Formats: sequence, C-alpha cells, structure tokens
Amino acid sequence: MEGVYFNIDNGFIEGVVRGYRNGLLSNNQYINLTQCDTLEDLKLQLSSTDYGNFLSSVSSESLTTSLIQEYASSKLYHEFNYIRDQSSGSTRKFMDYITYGYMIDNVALMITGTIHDRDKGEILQRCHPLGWFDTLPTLSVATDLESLYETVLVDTPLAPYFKNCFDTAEELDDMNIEIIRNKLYKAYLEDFYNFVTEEIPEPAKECMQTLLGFEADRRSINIALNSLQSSDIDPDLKSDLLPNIGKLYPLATFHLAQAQDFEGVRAALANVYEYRGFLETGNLEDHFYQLEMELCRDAFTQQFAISTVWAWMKSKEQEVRNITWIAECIAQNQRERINNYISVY
Amino acid sequence: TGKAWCCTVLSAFGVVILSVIAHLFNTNHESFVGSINDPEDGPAVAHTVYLAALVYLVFFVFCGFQVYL
Amino acid sequence: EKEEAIFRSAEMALVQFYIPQEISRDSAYTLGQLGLVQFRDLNSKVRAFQRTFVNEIRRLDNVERQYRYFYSLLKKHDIKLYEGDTDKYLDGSGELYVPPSGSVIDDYVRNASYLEERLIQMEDATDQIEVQKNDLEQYRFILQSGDEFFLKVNYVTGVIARDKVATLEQILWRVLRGNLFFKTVEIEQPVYDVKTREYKHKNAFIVFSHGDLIIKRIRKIAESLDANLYDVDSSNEGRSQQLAKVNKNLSDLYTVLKTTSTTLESELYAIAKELDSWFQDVTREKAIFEILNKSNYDTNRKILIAEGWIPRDELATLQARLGEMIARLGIDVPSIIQVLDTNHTPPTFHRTNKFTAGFQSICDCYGIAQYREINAGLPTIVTFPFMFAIMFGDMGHGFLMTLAALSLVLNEKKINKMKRGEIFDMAFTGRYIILLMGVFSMYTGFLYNDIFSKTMTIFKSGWKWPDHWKKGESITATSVGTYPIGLDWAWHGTENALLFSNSYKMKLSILMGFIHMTYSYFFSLANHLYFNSMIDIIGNFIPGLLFMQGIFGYLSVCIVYKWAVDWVKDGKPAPGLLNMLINMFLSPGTIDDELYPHQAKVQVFLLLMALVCIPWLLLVKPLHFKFTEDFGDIMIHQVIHTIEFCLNCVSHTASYLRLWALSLAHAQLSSVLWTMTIQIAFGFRGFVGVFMTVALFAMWFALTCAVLVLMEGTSAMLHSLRLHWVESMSKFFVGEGLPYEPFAFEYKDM
Amino acid sequence: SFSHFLYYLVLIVVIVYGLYKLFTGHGSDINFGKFLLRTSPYMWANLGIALCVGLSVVGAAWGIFITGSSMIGAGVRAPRITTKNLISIIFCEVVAIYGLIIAIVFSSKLTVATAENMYSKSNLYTGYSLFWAGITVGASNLICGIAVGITGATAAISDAADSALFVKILVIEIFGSILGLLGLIVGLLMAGKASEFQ
Ligand SMILES: CCCCCCCC/C=C\CCCCCCCC(=O)OC[C@H](COP(=O)(O)OCCN)OC(=O)CCCCCCC/C=C/CCCCCCCC
Repeated sequence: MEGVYFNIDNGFIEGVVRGYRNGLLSNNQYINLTQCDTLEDLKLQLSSTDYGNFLSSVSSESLTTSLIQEYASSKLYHEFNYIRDQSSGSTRKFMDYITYGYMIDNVALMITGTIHDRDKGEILQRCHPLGWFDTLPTLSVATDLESLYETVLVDTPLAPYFKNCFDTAEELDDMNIEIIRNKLYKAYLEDFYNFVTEEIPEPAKECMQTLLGFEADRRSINIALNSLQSSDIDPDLKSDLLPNIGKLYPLATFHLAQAQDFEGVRAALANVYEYRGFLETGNLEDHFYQLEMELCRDAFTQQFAISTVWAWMKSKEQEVRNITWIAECIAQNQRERINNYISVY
Repeated sequence: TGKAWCCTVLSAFGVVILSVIAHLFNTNHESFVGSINDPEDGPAVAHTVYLAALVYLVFFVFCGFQVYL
Repeated sequence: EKEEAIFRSAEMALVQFYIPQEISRDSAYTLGQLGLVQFRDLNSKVRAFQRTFVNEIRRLDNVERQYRYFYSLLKKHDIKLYEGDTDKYLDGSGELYVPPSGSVIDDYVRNASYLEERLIQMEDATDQIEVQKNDLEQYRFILQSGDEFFLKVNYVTGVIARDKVATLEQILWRVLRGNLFFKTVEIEQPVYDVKTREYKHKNAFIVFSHGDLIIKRIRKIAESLDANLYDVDSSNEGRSQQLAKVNKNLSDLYTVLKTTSTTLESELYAIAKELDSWFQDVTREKAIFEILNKSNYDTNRKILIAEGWIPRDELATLQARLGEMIARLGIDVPSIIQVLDTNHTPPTFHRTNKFTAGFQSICDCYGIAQYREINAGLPTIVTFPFMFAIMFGDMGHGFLMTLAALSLVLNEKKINKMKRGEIFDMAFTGRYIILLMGVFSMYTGFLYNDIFSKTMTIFKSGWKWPDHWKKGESITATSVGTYPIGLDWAWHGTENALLFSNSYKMKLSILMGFIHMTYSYFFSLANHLYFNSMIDIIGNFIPGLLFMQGIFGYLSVCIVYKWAVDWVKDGKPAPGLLNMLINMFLSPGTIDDELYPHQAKVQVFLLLMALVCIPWLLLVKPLHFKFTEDFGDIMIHQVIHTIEFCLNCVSHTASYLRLWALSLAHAQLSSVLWTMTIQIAFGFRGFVGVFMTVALFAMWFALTCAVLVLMEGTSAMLHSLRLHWVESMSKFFVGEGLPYEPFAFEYKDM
Repeated sequence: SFSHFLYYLVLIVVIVYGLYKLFTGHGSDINFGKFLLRTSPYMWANLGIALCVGLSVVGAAWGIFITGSSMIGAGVRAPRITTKNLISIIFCEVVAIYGLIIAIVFSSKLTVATAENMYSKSNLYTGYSLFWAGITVGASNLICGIAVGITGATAAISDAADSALFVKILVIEIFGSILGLLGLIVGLLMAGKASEFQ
C-alpha cells in the first residue's frame, strides 16, 4: 500500500515539502499587505511571514516591484534545487521532467531575440533559471533550425521532441517559432504522461494524470483563440499542435480545430461541464488559475505521494504573482483591483 | 600533546593492572589458576608479566618528560 | 527571606509602569541592566507598520546593514577583527551605568552612511584594475608557448575553462564536418574571478581554418561560451614585440593597483578597531524601542503604560534602582510602580546552581512546567544516574568515568574561560551528571561483584564444595550460610550461572520500576492538595491507585514472600509467578500450587476491585460537571485518559526490563573481550610472550575505553532518560507552561 | 517474468508428480501424517521462539523509519516536535518487548526427553503449539508495527502544522496498539496447557 515502501527514499523529502507549504500565505495575511502604504511597509510585513530577511541587504531607494519579484522567485529556486539534490531514482527523473518545460520557453526566447538582433546578456537576464543548460547561449549563433539542431540541441534531452518540426522555412520568424514551441509541449506532455503511468505508483499516478490533463486542456483552448487573430489555417495543421491526453481528447479537439470563431468554440466546450462557463463570463486567465489552485489544494489531502512537489511549486508561483500585483498597485497608487489576488489557502 | 598523553595514561594503568594481575598468579589465586584450562604454573606467568609492566613504565616516564617540557 | 525555587516554581507578580515620554528612553536602559522583567505585548492587535516607534527602528536597522557590509570586506581579506572589553558595560551582576546620548547615535548614522559611499567606490576602482590585469596575463601566458602551438586569418585562438573544453570541441567537429584541427594547452594554477568569486582552472586553445564565413561562426561559439579571444601574430618576431608591450604595461599596472589597494586597507584598519564597540551600542538602542513598542501610548498625556512579570522577592530592589535613576536626573516623578492583580498565567522560573542546572536542562527539553507544580528536576538528580548504574554496573568501567569527569570539575575555571566546541560543551555542561554515574556504578558493580569481568573474594562464601572429587566430574556445592554483601563469588565460572542471575535481575527490575512509578504518582496528590482540586483526588487518584497496586503490587509482594520461604525443607513445591498472574484473570478460584492460605479468596476480590475502578474512573468526574457540548469535552478527555492509563500500566511495567537486558549484554561482551585478548597472552613464554602481553593489553584497554564506556554509556544514558520522560513524568507532569525570558543585555557574537 | 515463471513452474511439477503417483496406485506415498509424526518436536519449538522475536523486531524497526524519517523532515521548520512526537517511537518499540516476554515463557518449556517417550502424545502437542503461537505473536506484531508507523508519520506532519491536531490523531494510534496486546493473549492461551518435554 501507500506508506509501506515510500519512506525508504522519499520520507525526508515529503516532510520538508509539507513544511514549505505551511509558509504559504493565508487570506488574512494578504489583507495585512493590502492596507500597506509604501514598499518600505510592505517589506516590514513579510518579515512576519516565512520570507523573513529576504530583503535585508536592500536600502530605501533600491526597492522596486521588479527587485521584489526577483528575490521572491530566487528563494523558490534554491528550495527546488535543494530538494532535487536529495532525490534519487524515479524521483530524480520526475524532477528533471519538470524542468524540461522551462527550457522549451528559453529556446523560443533566445531565437526570437536573434531575429531582432539583440545581445545575449540583455536576453539571458530574461531567461528562467530552471530552464538552463550549458549550450543555451550558443543558440544565438544561427537562424536556420537544422543548423541549431545538429550543432547544439542533439546532445540535449529535447532531441526526441523535434520529429514533427522539420517543416520550417529557410528563414525563421515569430509565427514560425511559436508553432515550433507548441509542437514541443505536445510531445513533452505526452512523454511525461506515459512516464507517470509506467513508473510512478498510486495514488500520485491518479493525481498527476489529472494535473497534466489540465495543462493540456488549458493550452488547447488558448491555441485555438490565438488562431482567431490569424487569417486562415488548415485544420489538419492545428491537429499537430493540440495534445492528446486530457478530457477534451478526442471528441472536442476535433471540433476545436474546426472552429472559425468564438461561437464555434463554445459549441465545442459546452459538452464538458468542467470547462463549461469560463468563456461565458469574466476574465479567462483568472478562471484557470482558480482551478489550478483547487486541484493542488486537493493533492495535499493525500499522503505518501510525490505529487506534492508539483503542487507546491505551482502554489508558490501564484503566491509570487500576487505579491507583484499588490506591489505595483501600491507604488502606482491605483487601488481599484488590488483585491484581484487569487488564494485558496 | 595528544600524541603523548595517550601513551601516558595508557601506560599509567598498564603498570597498575598488570602488576595486580602478576601478584595473583604468583600467590596462586583460585580465580586465575583454578580451572583446568588455566595455566598450570602460577609464578612462571607472573615472571613474564612483571617484565611486561616495566616496558609500559619506560613509555610512561619518557612521555612524562615529553609533555612536561 | 529570599525563597528557594527548586521543589516548586517561584512566585511572581504583575506590575504596571507609568512612564513619562521624556524619560522612557532612559528608564528602558536600567530595566535591561537588571535582567528581571518580562514584558507583555499590550499592542497585540496593531499591525507591524502601524506601531509608533517603527520610524526610529529603521534608522538603526539600516546601520546594522551597513556594518554587515564592512565585516564582509574584512573577511574577504585576511584581516582579523579587534576584540574589546566585553565587561566594560557590565559584569552580569545587575550593576547600574549611564547610557549614551541621542546625539552620539545620530553620529553613527551619518558616519556609517559616509563610510559606505567611500568604500563602495574604493572597491570598484580596485576591481576594475584587476580585470585589466587578468586579461593581460592570459594574453601574456599564451605568447610564452612556442611555434608548434601554431603549426598545424589562418587561425583562431583564446583562453577557456577546462570544463567547457570538450563541449566546444564536439560542436566544431559537427560544424566543419570532420575537418577539425584543434590543439589545447593547460594551466596548473587556478584563476580567481572577481565577479563569480571562484578559483578556476583554465586552458588555452587554438583552431585552424581558411573560410571567412566559417571563422565568424567559430568566434561566436567561443564567445557564447565564456572565452576571451586574442590576436597573435604568426611570426616569431611579432610575438616578442607584442610581448614586450604587454610585459611593460603589466609592470606599470602593478604600481597602479599597489597604491589604490593600500589606500583601501588603510581605511579598514580604522574600522577594524572601532567596530565591535559600535555594533553593541546600536543593538541595545534597538532592544529598548521594541520593548517600548509593546507599550500603549496615551495621546491625552505623555504617560506610557506597560506591564511586566517580576518575581515577588525581587521587587524591593526594583523600587530601589529606579529611586537612584531619578536621583541623578533631578526630576520630581510620582510613584512609577503599581502592583496589578489579574487572572493570567505567570511564567515559570526555577533558580538553578551549577549542580542543579544540568539536571534541570534535561526536563526542560521535554516540557516547561506549569506554574507552582512539582518540579521533575529534584528526583532526577538521583534517579537518572542510579538507573544508569543498574545497567552499566561495573567497578572498572565506572572508575574510568569517575576520572574523566573529575578532570572537568577541577579545571572548570580554566575550561570556562577558554573557548569550546559543540561536543565538548555537553561533556562540560554535564560534568556533574557523569560524576554520579560513576560513583553509583562502583556501588552497583560491588553488589554484582564485577570488576573488568572478574570477581572479588572479600568475604567467606555461603557455599561449599565436596571434600573430595576427581577430574571431569560434575560437582555441586552445598549451602553453609548467606553471603553478606553482593553475589557470592562461587557463581563465577559456574555452568548454571545465568539461570541464577537472570532470575535475580528480572525481579530487581520489576520491583525497582514499581517503586519509581508509585512514588511519582504521589506527586499528583501533592499538587491537587496545593490547588484545592478535591474532585480529582476522588476522581483520578484513588481509583487509579487501586487499579495497579492490586495487580502489580500483588506481584511485588509475592516476589518478596517467595524469597522468604524455605520451600525444600517444608516439602511444598515452589509456584511459578507468571502462571499465577495469568490464571487469576483467565480462571479465578483455581490454583495449581499454593503460595499462601486463602490465595483464591483474595485474588478474586482484587479482580473485583480493579473492575469497579474502571467505570468509577470513567464516569465520576463528568457527572460532577453536569451537576456542577462542553459536557462532551469533559467526557472525551476522560474516556481517553482511562484507556491509556490502563494499557500504559501494562506497557510501562514491561519497559523496565531494559534494566536487565542492557546489564546482561554489557557483562558478556566484557568477558568475551577478556577471553579473546588477554587470556591468550598468558599461554606464552619467553621474549615473544612478553611482547604479546604488551600488544594485547593495549587493544583490550582501547576497545574497553571506546566500545564498553562510550558506546555503551551513551546507550544506557539515553534509556535512563526515556524512563523519566515517558514513564515517571507521565504520572504527574502536566506541562504547557510559559517560560521565563526576561529582558537583559548580552554580548552578541556577530 | 522470470520470478513469476518459477512460481508457475513449481505448481506444474507438484501437479505432474501428484498424478504420477495417483494413477499408478501410489498416492499414499505422499503422506503428510508421517512427516508430522517423525519430525522432531524440538524443530517446531525452536522455530517459533525465533520467528516470534524475529518477526516482531522486523515490524518495530519498520515503523521507526516511517515515523522517524518524517519527523526529521518536519522538524526542520518545527524543531519543537521531536520530543512531543516521540511517543510514536515508543508504541513501535513495545511490540518487540512482547516478543521477548513470550520467549521467556516458552524457553522454560524446553527440556530434555527420554528417547522412548520422545514421540508421545504430549511432546508432539507441545511442539505444534509453540510453533503456531510464535507465528501468531510474531506475524501479528509485524502488522501492528507497520500500521503504527503510518499513523505516526501523519501525526508528525499535523503537529508541525498545528499543535492542537496532535492529540486528535493519537486516538488512532492507541487503537492500533491493541492489536499487539491481543496477539500476546492468544499465544498464552494456546501454550497454557502445553507441558514441558518429559
Ligand atoms: C556513539 C559512540 C560515541 C559516543 C561519544 C560520547 C562522547 C561524550 C558526549 C558527552 C556525554 C555527556 C554529556 C551529556 C549530558 C549533559 C547534556 C546536557 O546538559 O545537555 C543540555 C541540553 C540543553 O542545553 P544545550 O543545548 O546544551 O544549550 C545550553 C547549554 N548551557 O539538553 C538537551 O538538549 C536535552 C537532551 C539531553 C541529552 C542529550 C544527550 C546527547 C548525547 C550525544 C552524544 C554525541 C556524541 C558525538 C561523538 C562524536 C565524536 C567525534
């Protein structure tokens, strides 16, 4: 059963990670930040939290809503690499797959810079540090993809994921790069679905199939709406961008690819209750964030499951996104939407 | 230093324990020679142990001067 | 009329302070010099930034940051930091002194801000020079290498790290499609980076090719990786020519760096001798405002209002010191102090000396005691090392512990001044715990009669062998008398020796835990009679007493009675006590072998009495609550109390068998260690026999001092601790008390 | 796979061997009755005493690293729990004590018997009983030890969340401990009427 063999390898991990969640902020703690006046009062209050002295090195003028997002994120990443260090075996695989989705973003981000002729330093600062690999800045060399592939990206673990991508043009531009980026997630989210079904045991298996199904469904919806900006795209092409694991597959991914307008999308999502009313009312992106937290809140009801590492990151990322929103509103003195923060804990 | 204190306290009680032992073999104390598997001749073993204690006594006085300086 | 606070916690009082706003800053220094007062937080609902002294605290928080910056640059260099008088302020004995001014503190601000502007510039004028330096040395080192390096623009050349030397080489194999011509040369001494702050091994590479398009991609790949490309002319004239220009500028550059680097360090020697006296005088200005931030601030009047706990004995000294403070000032102030009586939980405080402190620091780990209850620290002075010595139980290994600690006791003045590690603290913090674990182990070993696995032969023996026997004939001994003190030495070497000792040490262990448990259960009573809780006596004490005494006292009375009967002479058969205890539950009224008359008529009564005490323990106290949802909370706490108390009387009594087990194990390892090592040498003679006795004794003595004292001592010591935290203290120790952490200044190590 | 293939290649030899003897009129040759009679009752009695204290130590040592590995992780942020959650390590150790009380009781019943009266009604009875009683106490305390470790790894995590919740989960941890005490009782009832070897 669950707890009989889990603790041999991952007992210490589970305890630290469930201590990292108790430092997640509550609704009462977000209010105390809300009624602050300046950023010097926003610093004193997070000292009372589990953030502590993450800004002790910093003076009055040096405070910005940019420098706060940097040191709140950098505290998540040291905690991640600490846990990934202590891990071994399947748990070390699981924690490497989580990082393969952050370097896909950085591949697409270095390349678009070269098309606009910018310096790597100016770009590397805008790169996410969990998606780092040794030959990342070497992608600044060439624009042809097959050049970039053979010389650099073969050694990477991204090599299997470029099969369906050798249709690029001799010249390379924004809308071509985005199509590449979406083919990778299609192959990444299908390899990391089968990996869980084979090696990762229950009940974490049941929970990660769900959490990865939401990541798939969320993309298939955005990729369709972005296409409405475009002039026209063949239907069989979009079929090569939409993954094949969620609730939408197979019935609705058919009717999404063949959606010419917003109404044609609602005709496709109406036959699924989980996603029925997002388009109908309110901001779309907030509806997903509120459903991500609810699924992660339910992963912590379990025990002896390695899915809490996924749940923990996504929770604390949204924590960071709320801090910055509150911080901008304070400096800019706009306080109409300061209560926009998303919290389930 | 500790390289010298070690053989000083060690060889301190080697002089003491081995001498108390040799006294008993010599006097043929029951616990040391009473069983058959114990040695047959008491004082012969004491003669061998009186000398062994002197060897520890030399290490004691030598290392005493070493630490004393 | 000063009280002692070891059997029970000290009595405390709650006091109120009417401080004017003028002398608030000055009074707080004096209260910190005492170290007697523990302040409550009155402004507990106010948010952290809405508090009033927050602006004064940021001026001082910024200063501490600026000082952390200074201590970093120091440690970045080999400078040592000056250490001033840690006693010039106080000696820790509650003495008075006058505090700094408000203008001195405002000078630390502008000074510290003024120093940050200079050092931050002097460091960057230094680092930028070192970058120019490292670039040229690499440009110089490469030129030293000969022409073979340039044998096989024609070529590309530079410097790179050893770690990125294979990654670069693979890629260039892929670009050029095999037509690769690559040479690399190493460097042995690492290179210190100034931004990355690391020492780095490096190499120097070179690449050959003729295509113009192909070089510009080689130059980007090498620069995408951290590599610094350099120009080198192919002639052996253009190399020495450039080399002279470089070795010239480098000689120039040594002087330019040498001047600025020294102008930098000169400023630090000023800082390094007036730093640890500024840092202290700032953290103490912090400390008082936080105290003053716990206080309410009247806007109608400058009176500050505060609250604190103080020991009732230490009150007349408080009134005294403040009377002295007002004297030098010359102000007329009304009575600052008013004693306040209100329902709160005061803090718990026990006065400890050097002898009681280590025993008290053991119980405080498990929990802080409730206000005015029996302390678990007085019994622990004796019962902790005596349980150790039942297990340990040897005159040799105990005499060694006694010396090891008696060196720490006599040199304590020398040791306390000098600085200590982390292991050597606890050996010093418990230097009196180890003294008593040694003395008692010489008593218990004498009774067991074991000295380094052997026996003493002090008295006459109560056993006698036959007048005549022969070799190999199993012989039995006949009784004469009783041995006065300890186990008789006739058992030593005997075939049936464990059958006697195992039976003996079990019955010791069962009797010595029953006394340890009951004595700690009469501390519940002593509390209930001090807080006037009559119902808990009739509810909890009297029923639980009858439960276990009727079961586990009947066992202990029968062990003492069976030992006191001559069964063989009388002709009756001795009964087994394990079966007698089982059958009384399973099959009352039945006996197989009798221990005393009317055995069955008394057993069934004791069974009757225990079963009555279960529901009387279950029901009596909640009914009193109802008679006077909350009634449920009084029940479920009372229904769990019994199912534990009854089970735990069976699992605690069984736990005390570790007294027997760790004793038996310690004894056998000692004999096996003697029988393998020293017993062998005695069977040799000559010079070769003399040498083995010298070699084998040392290995006996070393394994003895390590395996049988340190490894076994630390095991048994922690099992003795368990029997206190889990078995004894469960009977009476409530816990969840508030500690006593007064406000007092101390030296902060930085 | 390989390990599962052998389980199915054993089952197929026991069947082909049973039917060889049966169809040939030799099914009586596979006689379990003689094996129970002719085997020595000291074998059965010395396995049970070993499999009691052995299988009880497996369970105790098991629960100590489920409860111990979570406390130490939880104790990083809440170091105050390692002495409050210590009670879970105590109910896991105590099932080993139960397996050592038995072995004290049963060792008394190990006596030498004459060669003529070795395979008697009473000495066979006494070997069968100390075998299944040892199995009973050992295999039952193996289960009570693993269970209490799972229960007590949660109570460490809940206590680090909030001090109040620790008390509420102990009730689950007490009921689990009853399993080891019942096993001890059942074993003593089996070996109650068993008599030492004559
Ligand atoms: C396993 C084989 C090796 C064994 C090596 C043993 C070496 C000798 C170790 C010292 C043993 C004797 C001292 C122990 C009793 C006294 C302990 C004591 O007073 O603890 C107090 C302390 C509270 O105060 P402090 O944290 O000290 O801080 C304030 C101090 N003013 O108490 C507690 O923490 C509660 C628990 C007490 C019992 C703890 C015992 C732990 C023993 C660990 C031994 C470690 C040995 C390491 C060997 C490494 C060798 C290179």
